[PDB]
Amino acid sequence: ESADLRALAKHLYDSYIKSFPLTKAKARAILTGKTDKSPFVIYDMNSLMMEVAIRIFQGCQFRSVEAVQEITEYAKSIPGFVNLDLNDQVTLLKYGVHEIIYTMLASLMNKDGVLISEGQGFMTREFLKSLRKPFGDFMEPKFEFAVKFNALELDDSDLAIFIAVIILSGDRPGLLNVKPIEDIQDNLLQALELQLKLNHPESSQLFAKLLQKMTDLRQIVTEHVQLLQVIKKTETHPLLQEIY
Amino acid sequence: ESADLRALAKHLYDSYIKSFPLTKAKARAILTGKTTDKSPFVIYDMNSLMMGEEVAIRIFQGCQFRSVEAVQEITEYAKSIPGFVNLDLNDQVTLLKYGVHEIIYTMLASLMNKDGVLISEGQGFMTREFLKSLRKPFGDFMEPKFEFAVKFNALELDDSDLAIFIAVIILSGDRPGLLNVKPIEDIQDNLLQALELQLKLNHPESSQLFAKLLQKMTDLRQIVTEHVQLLQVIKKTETDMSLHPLLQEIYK
Ligand SMILES: CCCCCCOc1ccc(C(=O)N[C@H](C(=O)O)C(C)C)cc1
Repeated sequence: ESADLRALAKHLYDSYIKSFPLTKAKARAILTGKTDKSPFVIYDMNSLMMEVAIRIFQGCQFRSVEAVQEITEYAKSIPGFVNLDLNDQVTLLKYGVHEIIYTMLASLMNKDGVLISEGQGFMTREFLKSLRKPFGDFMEPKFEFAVKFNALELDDSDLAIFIAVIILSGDRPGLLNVKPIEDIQDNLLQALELQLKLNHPESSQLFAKLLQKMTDLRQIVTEHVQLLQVIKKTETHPLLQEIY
Repeated sequence: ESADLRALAKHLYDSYIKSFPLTKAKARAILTGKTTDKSPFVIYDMNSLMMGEEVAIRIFQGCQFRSVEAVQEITEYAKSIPGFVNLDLNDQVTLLKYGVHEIIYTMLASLMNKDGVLISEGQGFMTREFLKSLRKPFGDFMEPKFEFAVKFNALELDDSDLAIFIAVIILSGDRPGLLNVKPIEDIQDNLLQALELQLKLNHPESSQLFAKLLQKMTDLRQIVTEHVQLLQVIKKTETDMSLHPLLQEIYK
């Protein structure tokens, strides 16, 4: 029934808006859209100031922890999610949040850099590439993914449903009851397909193209966690370890 | 029009049957009760292994050979995909380089069940437990392929579905280093329309099978990525082990 599918779409859109402060629509206005208060631009060490690589890294960590809580709130609004086994809800968020972070990060990126701090700042791609060894390879693969992903020209109403699809995967390790998860994801996939078909009537197979982006996305996450483990041999703040 | 898409699907199934000597139909026939006109000989230990005729490397070289053959069969198939041989020659190479192992592991699932895998064009059957028990790191080689295959075969796809899916894999366009992405995209969009119709027609009760199948491309990518890491280990522990130049060229 096309009626519960669009009820589902609107529901997810509304809660996406509620949960995530900076929407793609707003970010685009600030980015390549040329809006009311341009972002402060960080393009070098001097602009940054107004111990670099580490403090940038730690700032990204702070932001990612905030993002985990926004994503968590959003997840609990996906119909059926809270009714799942509690351990499974934890497992889904645990393995899903990285994929979602980089997906949503794309909304704040163009080929030349990324919005930071509620959209108040813009950090250039080239500046990020110029960071001391380990740290300069951090964001580059995320930029490469973002350019490809942004070529799809999704809006927030599309992204809301896609994010929900990622969360309800089914193949996360250690899941206790895979069936209701895949049943919910089947429904979200139906709602996503219909959404892209209505929202983007002239973009053939947009649904298929979007699902294929998950392949690059998961590689990116795998490579990132690999990198994350290498900085445990670079610099090796009490209660702070624990927070992160 | 739906009709053009059916004709494309028929052409691809046809080319598939002509390119790949052991179909899923035949493999499932061998694996199940079924056709007991050609029951396979089963390899589950060393002694049965020599009846069928180091132990771990010999099997690995046997498997390298099957890889180089599979690259040929896949290349012959790729040529049948409408538009493929018209592409920039460099992009033909790139598509094959990145597509070949994702296809090999897709098709390998057709030859597997939870218990083992068909070998030697279906004349033999090698146990999953036997493979797992191989020395060193050779025992870790096939196990994630089995894990994928038991999940992949739960989609209950047949050869007519697989023919189009395998073409979609080849014509990716998010492949690294492609010169002209647009014509590749146009071909894949046709192939995807063809695949979506095929699944809706062949599996009308199977909800969102199309999406579920596309999601499996994530599993394939991860299998390849892990398999490459395992090979880098093998070549450094066994300095006397030889990898085929074709395969070396595919890997980076
Ligand atoms: C497309 C036809 C599929 C034939 C299936 C062959 O079964 C295989 C299963 C595994 C492998 C495999 O991992 N080969 C490796 C590779 O090519 O990197 C190594 C052994 C050469 C090769 C073949």
